Amino acid sequence: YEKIRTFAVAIVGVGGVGSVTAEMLTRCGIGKLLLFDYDKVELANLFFQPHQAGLSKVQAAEHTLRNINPDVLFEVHNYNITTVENFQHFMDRISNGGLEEGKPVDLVLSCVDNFEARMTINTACNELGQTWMESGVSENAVSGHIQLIIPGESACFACAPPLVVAANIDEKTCAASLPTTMGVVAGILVQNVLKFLLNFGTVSFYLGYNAMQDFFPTMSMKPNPQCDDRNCRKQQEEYKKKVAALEIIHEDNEWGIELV
Amino acid sequence: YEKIRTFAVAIVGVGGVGSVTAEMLTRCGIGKLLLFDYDGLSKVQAAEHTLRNINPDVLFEVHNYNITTVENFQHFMDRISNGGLEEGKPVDLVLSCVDNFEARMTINTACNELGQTWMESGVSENAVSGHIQLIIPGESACFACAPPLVVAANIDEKSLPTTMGVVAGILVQNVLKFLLNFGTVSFYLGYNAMQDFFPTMSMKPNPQCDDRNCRKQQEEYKKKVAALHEDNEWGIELV
Amino acid sequence: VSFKITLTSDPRLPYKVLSVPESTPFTAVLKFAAEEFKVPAATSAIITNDGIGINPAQTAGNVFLKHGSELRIIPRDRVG
Amino acid sequence: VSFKITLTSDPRLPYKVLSVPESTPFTAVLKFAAEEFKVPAATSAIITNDGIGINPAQTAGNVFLKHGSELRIIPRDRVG
Ligand SMILES: [Zn+2]
Ligand SMILES: [Zn+2]
Repeated sequence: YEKIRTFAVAIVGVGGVGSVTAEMLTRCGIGKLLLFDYDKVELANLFFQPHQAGLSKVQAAEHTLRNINPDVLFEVHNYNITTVENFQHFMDRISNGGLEEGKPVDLVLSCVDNFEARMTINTACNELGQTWMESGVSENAVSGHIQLIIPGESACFACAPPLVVAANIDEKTCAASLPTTMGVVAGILVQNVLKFLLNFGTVSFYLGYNAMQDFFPTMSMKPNPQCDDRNCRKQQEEYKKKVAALEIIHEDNEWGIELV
Repeated sequence: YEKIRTFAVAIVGVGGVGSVTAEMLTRCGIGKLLLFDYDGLSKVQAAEHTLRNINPDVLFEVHNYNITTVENFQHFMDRISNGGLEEGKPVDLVLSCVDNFEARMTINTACNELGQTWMESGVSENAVSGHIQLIIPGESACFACAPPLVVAANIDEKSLPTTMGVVAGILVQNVLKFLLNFGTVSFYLGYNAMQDFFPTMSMKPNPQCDDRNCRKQQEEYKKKVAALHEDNEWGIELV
Repeated sequence: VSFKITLTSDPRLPYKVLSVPESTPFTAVLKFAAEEFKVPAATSAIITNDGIGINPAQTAGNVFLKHGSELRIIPRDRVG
Repeated sequence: VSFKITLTSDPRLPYKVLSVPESTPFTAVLKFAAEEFKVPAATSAIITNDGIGINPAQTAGNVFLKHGSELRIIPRDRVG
């Protein structure tokens, strides 16, 4: 429904997953997208065209998407959100860059390719109490997932850190099927966006994709009461407070068929 | 791998599902795509212009005609049989991304006659559902093996972008698993978007299928089958 | 006379038991079952427990005799 | 202490039982279990049966005491 036009979604990372995700939401008639990325488009490493090489991914994406649907509003920022100056600007725009300026975005989507930037988004979202969806694809394209983080209500990304985040190892490490796996993940990502914003069907808190065996596990991960992120813990406190204070028409039946 | 460049894929229907599917295979470096659809340019020509810009090294053969008419049916079969990467060889796969049962039945009829493997895809009207299906004629169920009520009963046929992208993606993934021999190819994979439920099945041929070529293919298949820790410092024990 | 018809596309695999006269075309049983499941009749198909497709243009009596009571509706999604 | 560790991303939900000294950092248990499942250790995370996320930077003894034996590895897919 045209409720979709009343919502704003921020997308961080407009590479494989995010560029498809942006296209899908644009085609759905989302009120507004906010796009955040720093890389350029390259002939080396989905969505972009060759003649766009050397443009910033966010500008290139904006140029294409505006023409696909002229009624969608776009705000784009070509910067690295993990630097100290840009972090504050990032939070400002999550808080005020909604469909109506001065209101927050309805959702942030993480389509970045590294844990550092996931941790940055997580840190912002926990401070702001902003709901977000995280997405990812494995290195070998065999696997991917989406996850819904409502800070305080479901697990944040620091609640269950991967070994490298937990163990403080520096991030220090394409397959033909990468573009396809990215498309599947983007599609289930956006489907979850719509279910969430429009309140139809069941929103997944977690949905995996194992492309080898076509296995799509769902689960719902709960917040870690001892999560490293102190704003996660504070959100958990606020959530608990908030919870404590809040047919069949058969056109014809000629043949006498009986429901037993 | 660069095995992908040695293959040809026919796509019938370049609307929502087929256009994404054509794009994914173009980006993958497929050797050749054959596009069939029926309507200033035609949908297949528009699709070809976009795809050629994306990857100039993919070969394209496009046909703007309705495959269900008597003349075009023979040309369709001709091209499935001879329009592979090397002319005179068949395509490696046909994909159905059409929007109607008539055209699925035509593709089915051609594939059963030729013994051509194909994948079928679809999306529901309300975007709530979709699927993909592998038809190897004689080995798995053909489309006529389990006809929908309207086909069986001889009645004339008389959020979407997201569901189409999921179905196209899982479709292509199956294509690559099939052509490149990695993972497990699904014979059937559904998608229920309301509940995120993705059931797999492997549907077998109907021995009394209306398609007599399906039956003969089943005979030939049965015959063919009848012819044959760098460290462990902490003492952790696997119990 | 009686079939247990399962909806394959719903993770709860719900089922309906339908008692039917032997002369009833099974196309009407299918429709009736699709209506009970609130899925579209026109695009539904029917398979057995072994996953063998069934052409529903035959009598309920014959479907019963050839395949028994345990049948399964699958969607045949039409758009592309 | 003993843990039953289930791989969530494989439809067979296979599991491994690991007996470990209490003082072992649970990071080494996770790695050991990822290796047994032939999935990458670096990107794996660990949760309980209720789906409560666990920071594995603590002892096996404390993991056991706070969460018991039944734990679940999840991938943390890194590319986007
Ligand atoms: Zn947390
Ligand atoms: Zn058949």
